[PDB]
Amino acid sequence: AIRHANKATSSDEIVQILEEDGVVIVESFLSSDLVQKLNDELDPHLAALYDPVSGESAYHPVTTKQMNDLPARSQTFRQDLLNNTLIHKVCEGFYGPTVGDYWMSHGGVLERGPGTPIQSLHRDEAVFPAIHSLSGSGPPVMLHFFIALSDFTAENGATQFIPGSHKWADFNDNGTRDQAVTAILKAGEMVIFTGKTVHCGGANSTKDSVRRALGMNFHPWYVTPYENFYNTPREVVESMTPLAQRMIGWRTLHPHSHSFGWWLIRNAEAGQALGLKP
Amino acid sequence: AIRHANKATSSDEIVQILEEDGVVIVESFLSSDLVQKLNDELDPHLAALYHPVTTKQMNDLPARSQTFRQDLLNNTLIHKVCEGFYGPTVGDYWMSHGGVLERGPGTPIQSLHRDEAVFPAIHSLSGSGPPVMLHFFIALSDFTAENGATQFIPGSHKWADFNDNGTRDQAVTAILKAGEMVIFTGKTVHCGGANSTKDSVRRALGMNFHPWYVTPYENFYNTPREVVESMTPLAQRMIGWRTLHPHSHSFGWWLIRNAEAGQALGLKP
Ligand SMILES: [Fe+3]
Ligand SMILES: [Fe+3]
Repeated sequence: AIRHANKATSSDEIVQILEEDGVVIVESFLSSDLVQKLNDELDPHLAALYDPVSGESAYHPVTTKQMNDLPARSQTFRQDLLNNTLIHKVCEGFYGPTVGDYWMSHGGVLERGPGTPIQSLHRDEAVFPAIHSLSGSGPPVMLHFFIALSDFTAENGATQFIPGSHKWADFNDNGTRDQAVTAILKAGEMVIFTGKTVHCGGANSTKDSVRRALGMNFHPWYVTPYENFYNTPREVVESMTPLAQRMIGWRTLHPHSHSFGWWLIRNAEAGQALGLKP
Repeated sequence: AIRHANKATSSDEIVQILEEDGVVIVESFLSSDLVQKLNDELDPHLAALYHPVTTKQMNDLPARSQTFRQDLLNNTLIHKVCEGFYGPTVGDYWMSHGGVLERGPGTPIQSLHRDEAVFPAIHSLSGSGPPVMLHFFIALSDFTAENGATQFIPGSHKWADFNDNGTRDQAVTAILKAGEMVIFTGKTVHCGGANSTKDSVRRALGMNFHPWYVTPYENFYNTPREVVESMTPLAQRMIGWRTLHPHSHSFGWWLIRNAEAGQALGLKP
């Protein structure tokens, strides 16, 4: 009951489906070559965090991996995803008039292989109780772009959603499990959802298949990003476009409310104060 | 100067350069992907290592890095060079020390020193001494004269009096890209450079090998058994978990009850 219908569809209708249902499925979002390039850049970094041989150390049953600080690690994430026209058109439409500017809070590759337990139904914006307590009347905060780096089946745990749960008057009700619809995704096939939408990841019943995803969680300008990107090497930041630099917090935000800017250095543009080109 | 040699140069020729000069440079000995795997595996444990300090280390690598456990400890070129360096009378060898070295801005220049100085009985024999230390110095980052690339004095390994450490103008800098290696003897005069640059850390991976009869500096018995059992028997011998087979005492050395030690401690034959 999640409408995909997102190839010839305009983004304004994508924003409309996001407003009505709280979740939308974008078909054919990433080219299969883009998925292969992303998986190739991402594999070494993941393999180097998780050594299969371990002398107990932390622990052996590894049903789950995930990784962030993507801009330092992946060029294709650095350029293609952070500058993607559809992500930004949907971001501008979702935040709308009163917000104005936005930046990325969290960019992560998530992997759950065989034996992964099913998740509880929840809302990510529960991490901000002052916003969460307003329930469905609250302002837009989190926007989540979930790219499928592998097939997304009900059998390896396709993520489930409850459409319309972003409008509920009481967010202490996370709904029930018979209200959840699974999101089947094949190649790039992104799914977009709000931080107010009830959802849960599925169980990986398979003995053999690993679910892999790339989550891009965006914030309005006034909400603190989860990730700090200042240890990113300066040459990597200087290779990025100013839009992508603003996404990772190296440029000032421009809310229309406070038109003169936010996240400034001596009331001046920040990245320019620390060596980036104007 | 120092002689670069790789690609079509066979390890027999690198051993010959090592005998004549005491130092040699193997170009692009590690692939950039291998350097990337090494830096990724080493960065988290370098960050957790404990006035800002400019000198930084790590050892007990086999417990810490898979790429060192498998690729580096089993590298064919290093073992060919080891067999050629110790030669017939020795027979067997093992690694004494495996370390990551990090020196960034503010690193003072080092004195010319000859590492085998830690062994007065061998060091007193000067250039007539037996081969003891073999140092494989892999570049995990660029080595520039700007960031303090190590300097060497070619031929200083065969001098008749090791109380003479030479002087600074006899030293040749070893310029390396990431992944390039420099091999040198424990009898060769050398010194690290000063890193004047305010923004750049120089990082290296040194593997110091010994003949079978010289005690390794590193003790690897606290290494968890699961990583040791994941290693090849050659790599296990490199870290002291298997007995050596010197040509001198062919029955074996470093045994448990006159039997092979690794089998004696629960390892597979
Ligand atoms: Fe969630
Ligand atoms: Fe030295």
